[PDB]
Amino acid sequence: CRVPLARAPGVTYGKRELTVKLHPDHPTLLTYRSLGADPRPYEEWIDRYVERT
Amino acid sequence: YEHTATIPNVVGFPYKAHIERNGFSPMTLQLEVLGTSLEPTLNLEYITCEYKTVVPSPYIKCCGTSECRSMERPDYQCQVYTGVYPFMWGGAYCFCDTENTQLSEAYVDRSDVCKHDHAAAYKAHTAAMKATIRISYGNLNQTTTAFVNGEHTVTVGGSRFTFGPISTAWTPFDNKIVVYKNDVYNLDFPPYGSGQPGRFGDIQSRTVESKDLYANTALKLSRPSSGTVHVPYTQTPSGFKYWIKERGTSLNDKAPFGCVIKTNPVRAENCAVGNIPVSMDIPDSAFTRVIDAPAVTNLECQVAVCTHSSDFGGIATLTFKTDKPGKCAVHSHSNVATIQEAAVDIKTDGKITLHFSTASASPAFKVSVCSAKTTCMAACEPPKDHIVPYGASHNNQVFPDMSGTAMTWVQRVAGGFGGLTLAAVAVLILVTCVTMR
Ligand SMILES: *[C@@H]1O[C@H](CO)[C@@H](O)[C@H](O)[C@H]1NC(C)=O
Repeated sequence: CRVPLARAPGVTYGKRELTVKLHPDHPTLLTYRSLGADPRPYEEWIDRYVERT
Repeated sequence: YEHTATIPNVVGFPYKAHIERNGFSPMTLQLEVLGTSLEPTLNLEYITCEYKTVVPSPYIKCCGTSECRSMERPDYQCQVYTGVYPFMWGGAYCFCDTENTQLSEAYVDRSDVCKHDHAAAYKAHTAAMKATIRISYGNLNQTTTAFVNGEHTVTVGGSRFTFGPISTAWTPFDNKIVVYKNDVYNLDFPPYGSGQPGRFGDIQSRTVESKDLYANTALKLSRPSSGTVHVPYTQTPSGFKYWIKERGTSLNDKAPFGCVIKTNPVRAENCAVGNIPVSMDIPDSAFTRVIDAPAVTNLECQVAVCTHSSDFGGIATLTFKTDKPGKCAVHSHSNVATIQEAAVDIKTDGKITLHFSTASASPAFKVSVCSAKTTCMAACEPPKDHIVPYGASHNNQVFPDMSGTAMTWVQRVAGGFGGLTLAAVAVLILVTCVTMR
């Protein structure tokens, strides 16, 4: 079962802050979590170019 | 030779464990932890799968007598109707009207891919956890495999090790979980007894042996229309397919310590929490004695640049008079700064380079050669402006040293401001001793 592979997101790290630019070709999913005790999960579908901090 | 130690449960972090028994040269142990794996207990309450509504062909008979019979299959809707005038391609059959029978029945059964496309429920409890540990010392470097339970041996070789129990079991799992094709969820389920008609688990069958397929899917029958032959049954959609469709919020993204879950025995791997105690015993003949290469004499340390906090920026120079050159051991007593070099070769010159790292700008790490020990201090002021993608290799403790070099003026100004009021107290005391008379 083959599955696509999106392009590498454009990361431009700040200080104590992470900025990323996303260039989707199709609606995909981006999630992140923290290794600390409180995970603070997140999920949100992406269909167009967008910046996330 | 029994000795105890503690290891932070951080994967990929080399650990230095020093043994300093008298009568022999002191020795150092390299500790590695590779991919811990916590495995819980499973109970397998029941199973959930799709349901097929099996309906036989309707029964027609033109006499008017009804035959209502009851069987033991689940959720029958036993009903027969009269006043039916069925139609087919050849127009219609028979002649009689107002006196006819129409028997319609249906029931439910488990799915065809029940063997493969099922979903499993499980109950969690106190969980054991296994760890893979690599041990190294002088000309010996091997991996191990221990259950790191309350008490269990390793026997890597000449020496023997026993890993102590975990302080607390902060398992990501809890009570009841669901397993379905390589992912789990912390989502509770209704009990095996009764279930809601449609939400989830509308089929609450037990083990896959297909016995007593309890169903609460609420079949309903209705009168067929006067046009032609029918079998009108109303049914809510399968909750299993709807639950798959909604899915969302996989537990693999909710691990409170980034603990990746693999489903084949259902375990959680590669996550840091707590610390692991250990005890050991070592044979006498596993190292050298004091008579071999004693070359410490005096000692002093210097630092050139100490850009810190990323991997290793603490280049340090140690010079000392030397006897016949040979091997030796070196470490640090404190944990404010940590080194990477294991037992290192010593040349006759005595100039030795060391790599260490720390967090605070004023480290007070006390270095220790296999016979000597001298205090080492540095002004590791300069940080670096990056966000590293690799792992940290030092303790998180950041604290300026009590002596220090930049915070000294705070100490002296506080002492002086205290001295003002102390001398004022002294002069008041002498005055009141004069006036008490
Ligand atoms: C132990 O041996 C492996 C080779 O399998 C090597 O990569 C590793 O660096 C060795 N350990 C040390 C402390 O050198």
